[PDB]
Amino acid sequence: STGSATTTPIDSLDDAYITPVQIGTPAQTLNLDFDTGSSDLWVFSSETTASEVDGQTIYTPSKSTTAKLLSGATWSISYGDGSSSSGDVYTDTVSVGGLTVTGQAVESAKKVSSSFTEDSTIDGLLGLAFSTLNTVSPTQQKTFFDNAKASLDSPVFTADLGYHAPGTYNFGFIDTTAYTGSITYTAVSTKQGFWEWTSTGYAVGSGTFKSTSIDGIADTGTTLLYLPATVVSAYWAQVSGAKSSSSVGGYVFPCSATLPSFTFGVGSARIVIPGDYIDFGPISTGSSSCFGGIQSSAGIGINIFGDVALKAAFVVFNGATTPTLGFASK
Ligand SMILES: NCCN1CCOCC1
Repeated sequence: STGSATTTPIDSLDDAYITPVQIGTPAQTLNLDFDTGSSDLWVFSSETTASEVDGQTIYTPSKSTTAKLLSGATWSISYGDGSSSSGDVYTDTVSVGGLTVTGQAVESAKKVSSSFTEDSTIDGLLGLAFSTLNTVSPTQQKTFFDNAKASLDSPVFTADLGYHAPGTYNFGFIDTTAYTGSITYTAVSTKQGFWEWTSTGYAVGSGTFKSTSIDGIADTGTTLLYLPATVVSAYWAQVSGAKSSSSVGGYVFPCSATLPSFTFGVGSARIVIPGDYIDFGPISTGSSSCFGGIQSSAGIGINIFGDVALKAAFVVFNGATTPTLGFASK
């Protein structure tokens, strides 16, 4: 079997992408953020603290004939950005673009931090990292992808994110019409529970390619590209007037400047991120300082290939016995 769903940016900056998901019987459609950096399927619900809901569509397990409370099961998660959520757990039927999984753990949020409340366009997250990162206690639960694996034509899912435009998440197949040239595959380490891989280097604009190992994760749930301080300094040195600002919490550049492209290595292949993709607009309304899409990972502890990098490529998340990541130009 296969699944295919459209993902659309939540705003004009591509801060996040939402994908419609059908939960329960009869179906309740929620727009979830597909996250390859986490492994919990959690949704805003009829149980969430009333004051912590601001415009989101809630999942109501009482109106679902296939919903079953997983007795005693609880979950709590904290993301790298200081945001968090927690609650109880249900099992229910979940479908993504025609691909159905019965008995999927659907984590019902009782408490959400303010970061989630203020994003009225995001009804929850669909974790696509490895199931070893799932926070359900005392019995760990499997991701949607792990549960669908047996039924899928091929154990793969593809991410094809648009730049200021809709994109696609495909499950169980590779669309040969969605990319150009060849797919270069690279090894994945699952030791930390992420889609961790090693990039073979970088180039800033039309400069020479620097061969160096950059270990990082393919994370659809992170907006920006977070790279080592050495790389990020070499990039922003090519932008006139760019500087690192402690007040803003990162690199800012004069909005009138034109940004060079950024190339990252995948084996012997090269993925070119256009300079426009690195522009994240004014730091505040009316400001002439703009926020950069390439930031230092020095304070995070891990390099992240977020939406900025992923949206420049067709990305294959191969969940075979030996998992691999594939990249093609599009
Ligand atoms: N809390 C606001 C941060 N969010 C995170 C997800 O994308 C949009 C912006």
